[PDB]
Amino acid sequence: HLFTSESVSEGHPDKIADQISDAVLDAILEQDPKARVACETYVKTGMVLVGGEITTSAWVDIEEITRNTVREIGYVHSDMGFDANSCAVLSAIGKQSPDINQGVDRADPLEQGAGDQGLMFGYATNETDVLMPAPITYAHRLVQRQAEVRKNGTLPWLRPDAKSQVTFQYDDGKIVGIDAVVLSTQHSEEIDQKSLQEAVMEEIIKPILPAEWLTSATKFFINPTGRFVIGGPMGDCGLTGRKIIVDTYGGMARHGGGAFSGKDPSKVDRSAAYAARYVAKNIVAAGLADRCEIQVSYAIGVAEPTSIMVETFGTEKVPSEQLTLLVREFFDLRPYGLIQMLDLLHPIYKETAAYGHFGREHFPWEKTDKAQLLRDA
Amino acid sequence: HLFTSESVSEGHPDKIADQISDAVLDAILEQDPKARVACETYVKTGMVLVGGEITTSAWVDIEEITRNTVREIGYVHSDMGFDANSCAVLSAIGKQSPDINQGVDRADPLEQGAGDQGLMFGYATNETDVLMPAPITYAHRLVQRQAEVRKNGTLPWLRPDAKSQVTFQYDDGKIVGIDAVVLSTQHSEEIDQKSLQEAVMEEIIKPILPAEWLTSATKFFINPTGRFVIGGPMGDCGLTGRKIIVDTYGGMARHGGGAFSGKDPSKVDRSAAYAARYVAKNIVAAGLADRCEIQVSYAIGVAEPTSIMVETFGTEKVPSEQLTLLVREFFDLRPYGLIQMLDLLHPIYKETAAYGHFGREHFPWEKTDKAQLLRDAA
Amino acid sequence: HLFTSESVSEGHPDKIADQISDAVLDAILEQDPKARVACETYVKTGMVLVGGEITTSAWVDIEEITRNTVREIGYVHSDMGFDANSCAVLSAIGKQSPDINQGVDRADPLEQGAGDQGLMFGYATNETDVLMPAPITYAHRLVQRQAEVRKNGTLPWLRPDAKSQVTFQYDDGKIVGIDAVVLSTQHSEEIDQKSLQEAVMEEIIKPILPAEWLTSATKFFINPTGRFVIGGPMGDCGLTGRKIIVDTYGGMARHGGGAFSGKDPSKVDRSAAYAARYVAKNIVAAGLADRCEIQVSYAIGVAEPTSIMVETFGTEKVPSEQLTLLVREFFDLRPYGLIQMLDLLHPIYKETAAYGHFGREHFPWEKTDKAQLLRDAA
Amino acid sequence: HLFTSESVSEGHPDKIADQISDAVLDAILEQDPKARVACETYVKTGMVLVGGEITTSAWVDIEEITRNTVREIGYVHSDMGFDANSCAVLSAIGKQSPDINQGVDRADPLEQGAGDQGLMFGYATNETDVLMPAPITYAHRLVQRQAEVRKNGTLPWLRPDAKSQVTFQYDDGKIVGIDAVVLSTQHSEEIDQKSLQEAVMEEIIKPILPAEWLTSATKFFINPTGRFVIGGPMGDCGLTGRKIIVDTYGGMARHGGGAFSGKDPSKVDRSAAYAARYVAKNIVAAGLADRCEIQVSYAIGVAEPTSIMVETFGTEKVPSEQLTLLVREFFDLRPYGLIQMLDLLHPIYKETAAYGHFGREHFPWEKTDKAQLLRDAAG
Ligand SMILES: C[S@+](CC[C@H](N)C(=O)[O-])C[C@H]1O[C@@H](n2cnc3c(N)ncnc32)[C@H](O)[C@@H]1O
Ligand SMILES: C[S@+](CC[C@H](N)C(=O)[O-])C[C@H]1O[C@@H](n2cnc3c(N)ncnc32)[C@H](O)[C@@H]1O
Ligand SMILES: C[S@+](CC[C@H](N)C(=O)[O-])C[C@H]1O[C@@H](n2cnc3c(N)ncnc32)[C@H](O)[C@@H]1O
Ligand SMILES: C[S@+](CC[C@H](N)C(=O)[O-])C[C@H]1O[C@@H](n2cnc3c(N)ncnc32)[C@H](O)[C@@H]1O
Ligand SMILES: C[S@+](CC[C@H](N)C(=O)[O-])C[C@H]1O[C@@H](n2cnc3c(N)ncnc32)[C@H](O)[C@@H]1O
Ligand SMILES: C[S@+](CC[C@H](N)C(=O)[O-])C[C@H]1O[C@@H](n2cnc3c(N)ncnc32)[C@H](O)[C@@H]1O
Ligand SMILES: [K+]
Ligand SMILES: [K+]
Ligand SMILES: [K+]
Ligand SMILES: [K+]
Ligand SMILES: [Mg+2]
Ligand SMILES: [Mg+2]
Ligand SMILES: [Mg+2]
Ligand SMILES: [Mg+2]
Ligand SMILES: [Mg+2]
Ligand SMILES: [Mg+2]
Ligand SMILES: [Mg+2]
Ligand SMILES: [Mg+2]
Repeated sequence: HLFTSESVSEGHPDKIADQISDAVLDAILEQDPKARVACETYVKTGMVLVGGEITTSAWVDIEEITRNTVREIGYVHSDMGFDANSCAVLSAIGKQSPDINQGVDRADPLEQGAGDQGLMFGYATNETDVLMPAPITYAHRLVQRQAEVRKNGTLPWLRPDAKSQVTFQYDDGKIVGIDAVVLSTQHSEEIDQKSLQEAVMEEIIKPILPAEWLTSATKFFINPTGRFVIGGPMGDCGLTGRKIIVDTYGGMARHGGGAFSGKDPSKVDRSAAYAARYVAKNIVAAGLADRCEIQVSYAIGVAEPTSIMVETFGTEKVPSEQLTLLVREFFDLRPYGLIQMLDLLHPIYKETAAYGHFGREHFPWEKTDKAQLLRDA
Repeated sequence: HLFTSESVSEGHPDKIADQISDAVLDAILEQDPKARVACETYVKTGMVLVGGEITTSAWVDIEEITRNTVREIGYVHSDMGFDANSCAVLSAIGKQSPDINQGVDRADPLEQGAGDQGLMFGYATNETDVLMPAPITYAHRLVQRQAEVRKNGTLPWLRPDAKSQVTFQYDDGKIVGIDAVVLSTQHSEEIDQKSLQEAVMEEIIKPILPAEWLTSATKFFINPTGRFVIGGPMGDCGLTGRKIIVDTYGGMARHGGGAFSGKDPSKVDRSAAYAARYVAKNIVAAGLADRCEIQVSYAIGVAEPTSIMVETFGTEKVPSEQLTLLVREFFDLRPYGLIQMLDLLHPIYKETAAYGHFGREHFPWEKTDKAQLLRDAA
Repeated sequence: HLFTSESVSEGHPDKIADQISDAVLDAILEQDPKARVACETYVKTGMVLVGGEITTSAWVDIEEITRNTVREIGYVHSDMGFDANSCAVLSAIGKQSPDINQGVDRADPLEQGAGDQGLMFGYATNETDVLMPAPITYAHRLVQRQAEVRKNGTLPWLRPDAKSQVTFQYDDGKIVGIDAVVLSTQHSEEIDQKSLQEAVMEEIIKPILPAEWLTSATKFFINPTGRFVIGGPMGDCGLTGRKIIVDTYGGMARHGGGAFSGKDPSKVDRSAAYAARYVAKNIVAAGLADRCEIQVSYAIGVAEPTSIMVETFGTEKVPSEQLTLLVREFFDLRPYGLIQMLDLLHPIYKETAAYGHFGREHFPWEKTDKAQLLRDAA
Repeated sequence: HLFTSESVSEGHPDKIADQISDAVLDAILEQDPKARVACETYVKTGMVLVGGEITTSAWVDIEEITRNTVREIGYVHSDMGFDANSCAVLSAIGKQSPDINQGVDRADPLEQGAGDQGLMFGYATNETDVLMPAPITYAHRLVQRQAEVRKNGTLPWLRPDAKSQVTFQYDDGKIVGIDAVVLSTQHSEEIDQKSLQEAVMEEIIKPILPAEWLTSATKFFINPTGRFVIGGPMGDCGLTGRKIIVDTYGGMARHGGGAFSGKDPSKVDRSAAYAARYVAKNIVAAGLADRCEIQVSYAIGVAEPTSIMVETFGTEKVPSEQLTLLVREFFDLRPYGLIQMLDLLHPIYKETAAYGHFGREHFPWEKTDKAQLLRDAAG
């Protein structure tokens, strides 16, 4: 069978919004680790609207945070369709509803109730070194490489907006090759399409995709519209939380529907999904399964989860029901437990808002620190 | 194992946005079936912002469409925190990028290119009469029931914002029961929690959930914060395309990340996901599989898909690669082919923007009209 | 001849905007008296947009200030068309341009430059005890009376939005009577027009206007479209700085065009118009003229005014050249000096933003503490 | 004595707002001459918000009108701080309240009610050929000149945002000279202050201001903070109706407070101020006074003005009681009549939204076609 996963650069309008949302979250947490933040960002031709519900003792400069974020992304001139230095920054930030907060923050700190209801999924598969699905990891690297080539001036005619897509060929449940690649990138008007296609293939795609998976029958589509000068917020509206699949496992695993960026750890949409990646990775790391997918769910203002489910796809190396009640022993999945487990009350979330929340070494939910102590029990 | 799906009422802030987006799409398509529409809606305390990229010959009243939509949902008074008749309606609507239209609308009509790149999933499972996963269909019915009991005045203290969550117990791959239920609903200040919990238990949950699946160990969580007076856009920002899982299969199937509402059929994020539901359902209806999950993908401005994948979870009733072989013969999955297959150039999409896009008889992608022809060529 | 002036209530949309701008200003100055503030507010159905240029070390809660200000005004329910508790509050506040600031905050505070170029008028007349023109005085009193009988419950069907207008008859420079009165007020649907008109007459108009100026020839126009249920920002957009004649002299005197509200005192549009009122009032209180109009002008970044003019309409008691010299001697009109002269670096401005900036004698620019000095020096 | 007036260029943010509001009005009136339009515009860094109350059968492209208007003004690049092609255009346009409209559009068109209450002034003076005060005339000419030499490429480092101010010396009611001139203009970073100041002197100030009014005593203030690179909406919020003295008589005459731009002629704030200029100009052109100030006032939903006043500052050549009678005999100041008198139901307003509503004699309220009639009836 064929399988396909996509990713987007830091300049894609939805990722701009995600990044602004987590930039504001970060600034707040630097001052107020216990702040309640639900930051939703809307980006369109000429304007950033930052809104949502925040309850904090912190004082942050929404305008300067936003301009700085768009500046680092690279939109700094009207020729690119968007300029960090001259766009509108609007705030529509209110307070968190008192009807919600009475369910989260309560008497005993360890009794903290879930921020909301909802379902979250985690996933891990041994087919890569970082225990991630291959299609989404190489999609991320393709767009991450585009931004690095753009920023270090190797291809100065590049623009921030870009998307990648890769369609892998599988057999025996293992990678055979790559049947199709797509790399669409915004560009200045100076460069013709033929020069751009060759530069993308040589400088973007070949350094990232192992040539074994590439054949003469491997199909390539580079700016297949034939022109990508208009881009960023000018050609497409950007919204926080509209890339939740490229944020996670590229469609290789199911999703509960919860967005990540702009949300402080009290939101189980984020903190549970990180903890679900945490256990599913460790479970694989201990060789107890080849592939593992966890589903947890919560009720509003209720500490204990309402559902836990371990799925091994017929690859378990110990009975599945032993695997389930071992998750329950070595991981605390109540809201207060998620935050303690992963050391989450820190400004570490802007770095997550582009190129995937999962599969990066240093994230606390990526550490394989309980791998050994899984076997022993 | 236990599996959990959720859904939200038409009054949930994200669904308000989805509904406004598709309400605008509908008005446009009624005048201009060929319009290019990408309508993104942002709703917060006191305001609706309608934005996006539209290229159309149609003239529509964004303000009145929006107020009328919020009216029908039920926010018609400041006591509820939001009033269709006095909120701000802002428009930030631009034109579609010329660099994209040159890849969609090109030369031959049947050589039309995909609206974007992306991946889309479809799904069907025989475990319900409408071939949908059970958790998401009963989730949808719980909030759909909440809106109907609110609107016909049986529980007049109900307010439009509501959510449901059901935890099903599976084993043998079959439904054992329901281990947990959640029904959070916005309410007037008149009624206390005990009275509300009883009324929700009696008028909401019991008429909808088969009593067999309820035991006495079945947990019930009703307004578990203890108060749900503040609600709608006042308590929670609402955005178009932020309920893509409750829009589809409640997490039972994978998702490609594409939102549906506010998008005209030239966006493969919508029309392909509808066509993948179409083929995955008809495949099950022909008895060729018990459960079937389809993945297709496209490259922007390219007619033919870049990937097709039929996954039957080991429940196939014919060889797997003959099942992929037949999808490619009796279904045209190029952009123009999707639209012809399902007759999508019609104002039918507002009805989809709440209570699921899948599992409702009348949608063109729910017809079981190729079921027999798939068993023939099998 | 006939002369007409108008005023508007604290609930008129433009005055809502002025009051929010100056509420924000006051909140900042309480923490940072030397803040640079140019706060512009836009109010329309369902939303308040607070924008402008602010450089300050203060932190103020724009949302809470706005809601509290709109609450005090009385818009607290969707039936009124606007609700302080559920409207959107958006911010678009930037920083003051450093290109402007280097001209204002120079190294030497004594050389503080004018915050902009421009011209400003001050006026006084011994026609009333507070040395204001009579038409604007009584126009303010009518809308202040409307607000009082609304707020104290006398006429609870009144809504916050209202306007007044009075046409006076003059003969040989003296008021002889009132020729026409207009009073428009928003109201609930519960009251019919004829009953409203009688109540406005008895409770608003007759207690405020002197009876000896009202005759059988006086025309009274009360809600003369026949209906005023829709009002506030729903019926009419409100913007800061769009009531500058109501704010000053009601058309009796000239105006240089600069708005007041939302501006810190380094904006000479505000501080130099207060100073010009101060010198005009003190000239008339000193008995040196019956009527006095002062023009002053500035260049941005320059301390010394570009012009000063004293106009007394033939009423002067000492030569006009003497009066102009007395103004130079007794008043500092450089920005540093006038801010110190009037003690302007305090949170005193929200109070000015409805019912007129002049004629209320606890304002520092209304003190006549230089009148005896001027009478002596002349 | 000294008297001062100011003006602003088409690129000043308040004037950007006035021009967008009147461009919207014109686009609507081209399709629907009887539309009810109250279009209010707010411009700040990166965004234009077009709002207000409009009832019309026209459809106009608000975005395209806004972008085209800002392009014509000259903000077309982020280096300038504002870009017509990449700024946000938001709409918050509602409908006119039917409670207002039932008072305006009554069954009998002759009984058309005033769009609001309010007071309006008109003014004329034989100080200049167009019968306007000299200070606002020359202040307008300075910023018009700034825009001209920016636009024709003479001084290409000029940017659109600019302001002027002139202080005239009067002696016995005549201009004797100019005491001070202010000219502030946004500019690119490529030019230094002293070079800019000399270029502004030579190319903007000296070709416009009479040389006999400029002496060694005249003070010249050119970009007196020392830098004006940040400008336009980035430096200063723009709002419709925040230049109403620049729009009219530069402070020489009184004002009733109503803004002009974005309003259709049923708003007497605009149409009755145009009418008041028309009757004042015709009185002075008829030779019946040297300067003349008219006040008119209305009640909302009422056709007959609540007051009319004729002030001639002692310069009248016939009794002031007779002048007021001539005004009532020769001018119709009811809303129906004044809209007919000045033929106001046409897309003519965008042109008014910068460089002043008065003094430009192709406008219909600038015609002196009643002066000879007034001259006859007075004797
Ligand atoms: C703009 S498209 C979606 C279609 C759009 N909403 C419309 O109005 O039709 C979404 C993404 O595709 C990318 N994109 C935009 N223009 C493109 C072009 N000419 N070629 C390839 N990719 C493009 C951008 O990263 C953009 O965010
Ligand atoms: C708690 S959530 C998201 C968290 C929120 N953004 C915050 O500020 O923390 C809000 C959503 O859940 C529902 N909700 C809001 N308040 C609720 C309450 N007291 N009890 C149960 N559900 C509530 C509403 O449908 C609303 O859309
Ligand atoms: C909150 S900060 C002051 C913090 C700063 N570190 C200090 O104390 O000097 C004030 C700046 O942020 C901007 N600002 C935006 N919103 C503001 C708000 N509600 N209150 C105060 N300043 C605001 C203004 O441009 C203002 O100059
Ligand atoms: C609404 S009117 C201005 C014209 C209006 N914007 C339109 O669309 O025609 C301006 C002010 O007049 C007052 N007003 C509103 N409705 C009124 C009514 N029905 N009768 C009398 N005055 C009214 C309110 O104070 C309002 O702010
Ligand atoms: C009614 S018109 C469309 C004309 C239509 N044929 C009719 O007669 O009803 C559009 C209405 O929506 C509002 N509107 C919003 N945006 C508009 C726009 N760009 N152009 C004209 N009207 C607009 C106005 O209140 C206007 O009355
Ligand atoms: C920006 S200033 C007014 C006060 C300003 N809002 C503040 O924050 O202090 C008003 C007008 O003066 C002009 N202006 C802006 N910057 C200027 C500068 N550096 N020098 C001279 N004039 C300037 C522009 O026409 C601007 O619209
Ligand atoms: K208005
Ligand atoms: K006078
Ligand atoms: K300003
Ligand atoms: K005069
Ligand atoms: Mg998107
Ligand atoms: Mg969610
Ligand atoms: Mg949401
Ligand atoms: Mg998508
Ligand atoms: Mg107004
Ligand atoms: Mg000013
Ligand atoms: Mg201004
Ligand atoms: Mg007015």
